Amino acid sequence: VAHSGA
Amino acid sequence: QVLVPNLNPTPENLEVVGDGFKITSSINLVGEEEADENAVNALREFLTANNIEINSENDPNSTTLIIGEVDDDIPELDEALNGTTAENLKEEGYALVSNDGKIAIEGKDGDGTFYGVQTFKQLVKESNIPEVNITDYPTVSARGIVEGFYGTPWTHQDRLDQIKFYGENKLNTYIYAPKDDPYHREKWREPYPESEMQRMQELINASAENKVDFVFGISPGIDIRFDGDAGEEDFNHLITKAESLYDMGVRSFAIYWDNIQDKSAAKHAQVLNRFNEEFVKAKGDVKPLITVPTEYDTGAMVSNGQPRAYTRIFAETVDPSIEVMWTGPGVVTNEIPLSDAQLISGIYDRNMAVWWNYPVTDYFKGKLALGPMHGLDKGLNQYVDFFTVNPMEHAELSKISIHTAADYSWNMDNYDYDKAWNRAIDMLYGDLAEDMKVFANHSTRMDNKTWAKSGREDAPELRAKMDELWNKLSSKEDASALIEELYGEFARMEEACNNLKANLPEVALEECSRQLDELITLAQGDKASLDMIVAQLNEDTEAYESAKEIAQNKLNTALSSFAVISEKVAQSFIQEALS
Ligand SMILES: *[C@@H]1O[C@H](CO)[C@@H](O)[C@H](O)[C@H]1NC(C)=O
Repeated sequence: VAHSGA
Repeated sequence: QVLVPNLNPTPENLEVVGDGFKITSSINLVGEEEADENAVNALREFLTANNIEINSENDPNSTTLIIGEVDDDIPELDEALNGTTAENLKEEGYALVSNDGKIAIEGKDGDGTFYGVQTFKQLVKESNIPEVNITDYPTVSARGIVEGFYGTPWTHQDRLDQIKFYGENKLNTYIYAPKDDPYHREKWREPYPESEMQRMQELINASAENKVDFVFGISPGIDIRFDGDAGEEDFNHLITKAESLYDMGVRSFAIYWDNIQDKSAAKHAQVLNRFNEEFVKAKGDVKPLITVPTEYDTGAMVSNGQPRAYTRIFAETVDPSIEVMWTGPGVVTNEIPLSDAQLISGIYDRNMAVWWNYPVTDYFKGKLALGPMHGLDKGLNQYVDFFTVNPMEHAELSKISIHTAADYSWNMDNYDYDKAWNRAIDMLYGDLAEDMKVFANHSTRMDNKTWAKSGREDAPELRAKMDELWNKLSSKEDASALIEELYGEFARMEEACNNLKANLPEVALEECSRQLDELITLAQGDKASLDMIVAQLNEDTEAYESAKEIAQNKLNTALSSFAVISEKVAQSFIQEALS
């Protein structure tokens, strides 16, 4: 939603 | 005698063959009826801007400029190249020769002629040009930017400015894929409204004008259906959408599968191949289809040296002509060593494409990423033939990092990240370059403390002096010379940042103003930190407690401000001194 990854 | 100015990218072969000369106030232009229309336009704009009229009838007392492609039959060009040729160079290459009052540009193709003009534009200062023999060409055949970050998409004016910037730095690729554009992803089936289509047309036109391949990306992986009539219909939605952009002039397409729940590797690859056959190949003037798989970093792609299920199936199925992108060893990561590209290129039996997540900052928005390409192996072109960086939502300051990406992908083996970083700031900032270096130097390292880490360390030379100071103190050596040196650096950080706040144009200033404020705060806190060291040394309690409170005040401001900068250097020094 706001960035990739965890 | 005239010097070769800062050039970007670094041309492969350059020799100075003379003292230089001044270009007359009016020039003979030769070969422009046959030469690449975009190259000539670039040349015309430059000439107009620098007050150089073009003669209507040949005049032997004025400089002569000859321009053209290998494949134009213009002998007056071959004469002025003087045995130098672009014939044997790779696509996009060129030859440039300035000697004895003549400048000759010969492109391997038109892209090459345009790039020849860009180098010409960089060589001329106040009408003076060095006399040089250049042959030049790119290491990586596709070079540019993927606008694929999360958060506020670039504006129309941002993108037009970026496109002019790419052309000037010989970047030939721009991928339109903003995550938060509703029609790119969330609502990929829906047509762009008429006015948005007009903005598209503008970007396409500007791209062609600057030799940039506009790649139209689409991200249907959230809710696309693969089977039966639904799969038909969904597939035809991709066709309809790509068609409407084709019909405006787009000749590159990307279909992306990153960050989605559905991991049907075979179905993803089947969609690609089908689009490759019914669209890319059918059209016949469309470039190779680009993609990113749902597993797109080595960590997610590979397990104990062998590909995971999704990756293995996807590699097995995906057509060989399709470009496949990957981010390197992690999503945001320090390095792409040669051995990582070797592993992945091996799984895909092809040359790879990189989606490099720097300077993107969507995962840690408080910091600017203002350093050079760093950690990317200089032999990477052996397994990679397509290179793109993911920029920040801040278009203006992304230019610093992109500048260095132009150099690294054009002339890879010669790339020196510190020299390229310095050159970027010098070329972009002018009178303010020295001060911008001081500020940017503290803002090169991205580290969200968990999974995301990349970029050159923050101000390493300063960190070394700080480290050195703690050593001189805990082994009670005389530290006083280092302490004066360090007061100068902290004063300088503050001086420079105040100068930027006062003198930067709006377009840069509105992107970094909060981070400038932050580095001034930290500099002030570093200064009080030294006052603390000095007063403890002087056994002065009054001075120590006063300096200590001021140091804590500065750190408290930085800890609770949105802006983040110099975490491990200017910031940490204050934390270190409070122990
Ligand atoms: C995941 O990583 C970056 C950083 O958050 C993000 O901008 C991008 O859209 C994602 N995709 C890829 C392929 O890196």
